[PDB]
Amino acid sequence: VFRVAVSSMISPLETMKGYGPVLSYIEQQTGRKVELVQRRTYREVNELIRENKIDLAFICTYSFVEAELFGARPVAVPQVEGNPYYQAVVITRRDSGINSLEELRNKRFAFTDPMSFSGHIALRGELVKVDRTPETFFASTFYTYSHDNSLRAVYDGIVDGATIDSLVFRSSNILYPEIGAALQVVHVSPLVGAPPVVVSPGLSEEDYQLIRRAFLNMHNEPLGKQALDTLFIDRFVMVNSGHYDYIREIAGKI
Repeated sequence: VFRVAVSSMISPLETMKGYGPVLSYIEQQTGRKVELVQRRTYREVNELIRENKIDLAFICTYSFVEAELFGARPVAVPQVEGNPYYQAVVITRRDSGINSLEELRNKRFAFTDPMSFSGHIALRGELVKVDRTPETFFASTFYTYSHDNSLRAVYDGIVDGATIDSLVFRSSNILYPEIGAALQVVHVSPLVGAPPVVVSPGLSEEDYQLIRRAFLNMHNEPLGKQALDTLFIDRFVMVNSGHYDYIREIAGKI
């Protein structure tokens, strides 16, 4: 059995963003039955990696900075439009009159996960530049544990702004154009490496190279092309650990 972790509340069987085809692709290329190990939080997935209780994990860029240090091996990173990188985007409603990050002072704000770069840490980094924290900058904050629920909260006026994954913003705009069309990007983070795929510290060199071959060749296999459509990405390319140095920089400055 091949244990694959995700930090996501999206079902693999979801009509719109169901990533079941990714699991089917891994089954075909490994010859192993895939077991999905789904958790709400990044912390839970990183603990499973630390304790060598899974084989393969889809983790966030901040999670990767920690996971690298307890021996998680990088497999691949998604590429969209030639770019294996992404950024945090700060989103408001176009009709809000809130047109910049400064205009979100004393407003209600949404984060995703305490360990999310694009959903939390990137914005903590922007506020260091004006010598503030979220707690002293915004009227209130909240963790949604969902980029899509953060988007829906901005759309509904529940919060005035949210920080989300540039790639989820892109995929949301394709699937749910009604949410996006009402929304504007008022601020963006610096560029960082895209969320990487890793294998556990314990997986064999044989199995690693097999999984690395499978991800880097996914765009060449018909079932792989189907899996890339469910993930809204062009292909997987090799990880460059240097592409997460901005996150290591912010981390050092809490």
